[PDB]
Amino acid sequence: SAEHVLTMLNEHEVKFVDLRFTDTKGKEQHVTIPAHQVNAEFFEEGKMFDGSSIGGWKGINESDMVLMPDASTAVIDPFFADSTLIIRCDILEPGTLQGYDRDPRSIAKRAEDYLRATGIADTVLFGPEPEFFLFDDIRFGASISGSHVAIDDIEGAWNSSTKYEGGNKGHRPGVKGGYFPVPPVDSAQDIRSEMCLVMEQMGLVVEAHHHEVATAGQNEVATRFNTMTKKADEIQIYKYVVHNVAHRFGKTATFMPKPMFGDNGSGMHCHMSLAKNGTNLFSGDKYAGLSEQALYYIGGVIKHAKAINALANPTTNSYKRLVPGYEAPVMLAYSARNRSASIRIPVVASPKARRIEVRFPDPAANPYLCFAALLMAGLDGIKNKIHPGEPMDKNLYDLPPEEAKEIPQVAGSLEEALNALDLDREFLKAGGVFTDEAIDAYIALRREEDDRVRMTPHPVEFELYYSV
Amino acid sequence: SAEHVLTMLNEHEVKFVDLRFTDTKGKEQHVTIPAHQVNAEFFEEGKMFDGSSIGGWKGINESDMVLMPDASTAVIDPFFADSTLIIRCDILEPGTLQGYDRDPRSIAKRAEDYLRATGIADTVLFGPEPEFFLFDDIRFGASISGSHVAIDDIEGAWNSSTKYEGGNKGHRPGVKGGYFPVPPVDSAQDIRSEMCLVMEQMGLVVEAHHHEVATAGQNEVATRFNTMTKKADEIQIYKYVVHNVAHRFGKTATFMPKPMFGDNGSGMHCHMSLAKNGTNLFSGDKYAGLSEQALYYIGGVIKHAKAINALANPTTNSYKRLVPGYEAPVMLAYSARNRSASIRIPVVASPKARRIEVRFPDPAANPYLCFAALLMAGLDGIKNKIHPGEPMDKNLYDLPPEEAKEIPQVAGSLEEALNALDLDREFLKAGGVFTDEAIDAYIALRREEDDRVRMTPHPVEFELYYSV
Amino acid sequence: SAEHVLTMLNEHEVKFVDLRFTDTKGKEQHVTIPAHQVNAEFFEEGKMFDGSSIGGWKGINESDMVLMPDASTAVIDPFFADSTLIIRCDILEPGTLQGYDRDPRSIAKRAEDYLRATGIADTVLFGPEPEFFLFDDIRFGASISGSHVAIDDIEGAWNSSTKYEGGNKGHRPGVKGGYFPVPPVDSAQDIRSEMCLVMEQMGLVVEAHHHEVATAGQNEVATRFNTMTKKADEIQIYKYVVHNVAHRFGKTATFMPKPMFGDNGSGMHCHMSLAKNGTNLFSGDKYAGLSEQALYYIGGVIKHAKAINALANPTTNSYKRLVPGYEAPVMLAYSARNRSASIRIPVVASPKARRIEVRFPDPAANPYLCFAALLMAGLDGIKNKIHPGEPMDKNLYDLPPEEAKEIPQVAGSLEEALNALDLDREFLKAGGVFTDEAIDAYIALRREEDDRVRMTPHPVEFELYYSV
Ligand SMILES: Nc1ncnc2c1ncn2[C@@H]1O[C@H](COP(=O)(O)OP(=O)(O)O)[C@@H](O)[C@H]1O
Ligand SMILES: Nc1ncnc2c1ncn2[C@@H]1O[C@H](COP(=O)(O)OP(=O)(O)O)[C@@H](O)[C@H]1O
Ligand SMILES: Nc1ncnc2c1ncn2[C@@H]1O[C@H](COP(=O)(O)OP(=O)(O)O)[C@@H](O)[C@H]1O
Ligand SMILES: CP(=O)(O)CC[C@H](N)C(=O)O
Ligand SMILES: CP(=O)(O)CC[C@H](N)C(=O)O
Ligand SMILES: CP(=O)(O)CC[C@H](N)C(=O)O
Ligand SMILES: [Mn+2]
Ligand SMILES: [Mn+2]
Ligand SMILES: [Mn+2]
Ligand SMILES: [Mn+2]
Ligand SMILES: [Mn+2]
Ligand SMILES: [Mn+2]
Repeated sequence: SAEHVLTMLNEHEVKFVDLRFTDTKGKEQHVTIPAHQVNAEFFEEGKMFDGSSIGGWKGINESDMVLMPDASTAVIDPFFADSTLIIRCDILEPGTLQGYDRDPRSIAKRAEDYLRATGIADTVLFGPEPEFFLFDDIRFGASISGSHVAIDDIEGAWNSSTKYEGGNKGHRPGVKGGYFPVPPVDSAQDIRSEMCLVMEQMGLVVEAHHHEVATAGQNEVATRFNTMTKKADEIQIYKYVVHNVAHRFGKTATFMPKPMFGDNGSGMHCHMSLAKNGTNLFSGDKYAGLSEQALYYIGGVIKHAKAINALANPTTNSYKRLVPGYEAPVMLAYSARNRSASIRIPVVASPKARRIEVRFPDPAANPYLCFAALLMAGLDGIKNKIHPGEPMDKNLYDLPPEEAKEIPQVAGSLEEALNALDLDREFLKAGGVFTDEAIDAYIALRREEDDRVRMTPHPVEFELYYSV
Repeated sequence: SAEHVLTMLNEHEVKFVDLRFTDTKGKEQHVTIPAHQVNAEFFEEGKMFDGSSIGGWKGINESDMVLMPDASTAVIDPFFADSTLIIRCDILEPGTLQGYDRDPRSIAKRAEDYLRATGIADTVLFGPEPEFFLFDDIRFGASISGSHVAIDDIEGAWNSSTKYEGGNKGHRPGVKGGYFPVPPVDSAQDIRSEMCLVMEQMGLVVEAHHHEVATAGQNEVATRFNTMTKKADEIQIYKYVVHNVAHRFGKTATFMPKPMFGDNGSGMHCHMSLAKNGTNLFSGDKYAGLSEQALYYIGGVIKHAKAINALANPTTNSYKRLVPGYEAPVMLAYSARNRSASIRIPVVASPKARRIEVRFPDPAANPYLCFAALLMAGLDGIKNKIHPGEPMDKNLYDLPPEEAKEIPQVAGSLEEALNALDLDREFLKAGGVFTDEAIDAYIALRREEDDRVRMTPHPVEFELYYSV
Repeated sequence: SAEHVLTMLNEHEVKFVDLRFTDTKGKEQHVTIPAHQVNAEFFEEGKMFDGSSIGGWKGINESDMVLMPDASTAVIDPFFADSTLIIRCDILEPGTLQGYDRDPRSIAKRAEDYLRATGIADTVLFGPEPEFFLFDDIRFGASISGSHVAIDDIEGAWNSSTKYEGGNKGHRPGVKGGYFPVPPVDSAQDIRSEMCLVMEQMGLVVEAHHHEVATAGQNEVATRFNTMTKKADEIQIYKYVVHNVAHRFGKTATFMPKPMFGDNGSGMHCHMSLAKNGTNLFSGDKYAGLSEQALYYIGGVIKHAKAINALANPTTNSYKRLVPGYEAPVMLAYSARNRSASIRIPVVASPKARRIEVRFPDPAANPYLCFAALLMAGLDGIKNKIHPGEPMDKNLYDLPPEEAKEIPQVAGSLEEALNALDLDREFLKAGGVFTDEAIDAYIALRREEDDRVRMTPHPVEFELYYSV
């Protein structure tokens, strides 16, 4: 929308333009330009900027990259005081201009191209269910003499005892209590509803909202699926709207996977299906109404799971969630019934809506990278006709070791997930989607994060070992 | 009102739709959907959702159920910020679609069907008097090192001594003092009146309101009776309006049966009568203007009392109320005079208003389940011509052991009430209204709640036993 | 000393007898008996007691074991108010009476027997350097809403800024500053000297004491070596004296491996050598004055390292220490020079003192188990002539990846060390020293400890991931 955008500036008396793009870890970045700085060439050649002080784009020598505006992504920021227009950008290589090896958005697009290229399908569909928490106060820190973390929300079950300024009104969700109680137990209708209204104003399509299992404000807003790349965009918008609406209500939102222990962690399940000329390639006559195609996808996903983990579970914390008992599946199996399975097959009337849901991904995942990895492992399962085996229609979390069931499982730690992506990197490099250093850079970043957690004493260690 | 609802969306520029239904324990649940998500098929096939993380619907394998909107139940939420429409839903079995075994609302409907089926009558009438308290502050908790509870209201008699920011204005209801003093002793006219206005706006019909016996804000709002199922609906609305209006006035409401000790507990008396073609089957020429029919109903209720208790007194706390001296009857007898009797026969001019009042039910009861149990025990008393014996026209609470009167009485504890429902489950399974696992599931839930109270040391035990 | 002990009761007007023994994790346990309860048979048949409520001896059915006093171990407790005599006991199987499979002390003795049995040598020598810290205040905890740890000592470098009641006297050890400054920088001469005096009074032989590298009171007391089993005894006494003298000085001691981060962790290096008829089998004409024998020992130790880790590094915290830069070697190599090597060969004048020092063990290790594992891996290296390869005389911590040196290294985590001991369990079962369930029980215990740390969110995760 080069043209569309120009009209849109006059239509909203736009004063600024916010250029946004996404870094390797997944954090959305931005830069502001006065509306007058937006002209003809701005669209065809973008603007100059130094990526050097960005995570893993480093190159305090060569990485002077280009921000390439995407006329289609334009939309007003609903939080900023002065009328500003947001425009998602792509990171292009200077001069060459075809797309940075490390730009996650470019990588996602590359993967979408390769899909049409292998002729397997013409569009990928993603529908993620990104969960989160809403707190009132969050404090933490680490120093040589100690470390800590403190969470607090009005909904926190621990506050049943707490004294309040104007009295304790006591209607709080108990542990795992947070599912669907009517207000006042659910302090957040009005909040979620805003996030919804806003998200829609920003282009997303809201299917629904509701409180979620855990005490202390766990909530979820369900949004309608979309083409893989546009969806990862929407995810960033989602998080923004969430983070900010929360902020504006004097709350603080977090998409971290396992903030509290002992309370059903926040996760981002991934619904997928492939299409070709308006037809859903995932419907057929095999298990649950699935096509042959889908099962190969499943086989791929299951094969490359640990590697995919590194993208869809990029945090040490991610692994604190992936445990039995909290609606977090670790078992690399599929089923329409059994919910101990990380891949669940939604049962549904028509064939138009047949698909798969890969439940192990969490919020912290870089949408673009995570989605691509899912897609590429799916394609590899198809090309190589990888059979997913038989569906799990047995028992839930720890009924299994009756024959000590050791069926495939997601990565146990982050080091694992990483090292796996190191080795099993082949399916990602296909179609030149992922490049080696793009992948080696990511591994490096996460490796240093993992170091911190692995090296800093944990409070519990004192509980367990001080009196040793 | 499939049609009606659509018009109602445009009429109120409705932005959202709140789907509400009721869980096993009785807690109303909800989920929000954008108004645009409401279409043609939404009404005929409902929406999909996982019940797994709900009390006793568990089935982390098969329980992927359907929310079936009931076009008639539609009404605006008066508390939500963005214009939203509420719609009560039924929980249907996927595919089969005729009604979940454990959906309390389905069970209530089943029981109403069975009434017309036995041809005994064509409609059941329920008129409950649900009492409650309004506090300013409520705190409590239990940990290994102790436990506690602290209540506080501006009306609390204990505050006669308390120092206040702008001075203590001292007009408080004494113990059992809270009946009908004119303000300012009664700090709640304006509050109750709101609850009334609102309740009416939400479809209920208010007959009256007044403060109630106990100090510390006990209050009651009397609402007009209705067909058994529609009434249990109204109860949920009632509680909502109460809970929320209270909240909005900086108060906190509780429908728990016995919050404080030493002060006439909150209860939900149940007025009932059966009808057939506009005629009141409960009027006749026997005791107090009653029909033969009514007395068989009474006999049934009295026979199945302990089992009914499990539904109409689902809490350990419920049994802290059922004691002499606080207008809580334990004696399983009937009378128009003596108010020591749990069933009281309201005396009234015409025959059009003849009925019975079963006083032992409390607030905590799942309306649907509780009502059904009452109805089914009534029907069983009729089919089997169970005679209620002679009316109690003697003395009140402890004049009786003169011949150590041991006439039938309501369950002494919860374990009892439960175990009773276990055994005497037959009259409930009639007409396939209650199913075994529906009943076995309920018992299980309550059994774990009872465990907690039974296993956690009580403060009083220290008072009584520490120096042992 | 059945006889000796009796005289010793009259000699000190002993009032009580403290029976002590050691649990699986390594924690010394005790039970008190009046001196009069000590008689003739007490020595030959011990006393009865239930082990059931002890870590991994569980058996709430069969584990009613015997405490078998060891007349030799008798010595007065210097801290107890009433004159009491301590007596180390062995845990024997009831009736059979030859020694519990899980009694770590029995296991240590078994291993010493097997040494003389293989005729390889007649006595094993252990000289451990167990380091520790002395704080003034230690607080920590974990709950659903958070977790934390707080360390504090008068020596803590962080206190340079801290305000004190009678003024801040500011002579504190900086980070890694804590090595040998003269008081007042070293607030602990008098303290260590007491621990020394006491330790000696309790039978140990003190070679020396000194402050140690880390700020916040890290200290060490060097004690003279002894026969493997008697030494692990002395370790327990050591820790006791330390823990208690500290306590009595208003301090609090901890032998946990890595309390603080950023400051040279506390470790327990293990000097070893074998003997036969007063001759030191570890001296020869090979590297550094070593015998052939020693190098096979080294080879064994290096081969079984990861398994040995599970015994000599039983804590998740243990692995927070095993990192470059803090005098904690991870490299499974030997050298007399290079101190990047986990096995260091002390250079020394005579042959009488030739030996090896395995530096990776830490304090938290169960002396008995840890020592045995070291010994058994040493013996296996000898029987199977396992060559230790060439000594490391190269560069320190990260000069190596020049050819990305991947020489053998100690376990990276605890799960690893455990799983390793699972598999490589063979050399331990030799001579029936370690039994399968003895080993399977240990693994189980530690597995649940590891679970806690692995499952509880770490403060740093918030620092790193909250704003994700
Ligand atoms: N191919 C597809 N056809 C239809 N819906 C899809 C498809 N691929 C993904 N979806 C997504 O399914 C998700 C929504 O439903 P949700 O109620 O949150 O399910 P769950 O019960 O698993 O949490 C949306 O993101 C929806 O758009
Ligand atoms: N069949 C019936 N005919 C008339 N009123 C009925 C019938 N069944 C139930 N009722 C109910 O009696 C209740 C109201 O009166 P209330 O003043 O609160 O009495 P009480 O003095 O026992 O607290 C209402 O719920 C009313 O609608
Ligand atoms: N066979 C042996 N002959 C002599 N000393 C030995 C032998 N085996 C172990 N040792 C022990 O070496 C340890 C002491 O010295 P230390 O000064 O703490 O050394 P480091 O500089 O490595 O910390 C003691 O525990 C000592 O008794
Ligand atoms: C589908 P659901 O709502 O039961 C929850 C998933 C869980 N929050 C997660 O951590 O994945
Ligand atoms: C009819 P009423 O107003 O005298 C009171 C009943 C009593 N609150 C309850 O616990 O049942
Ligand atoms: C021999 P040294 O005094 O230099 C120290 C060893 C170190 N504290 C550890 O963690 O082993
Ligand atoms: Mn969810
Ligand atoms: Mn889902
Ligand atoms: Mn009343
Ligand atoms: Mn009444
Ligand atoms: Mn040292
Ligand atoms: Mn040393």
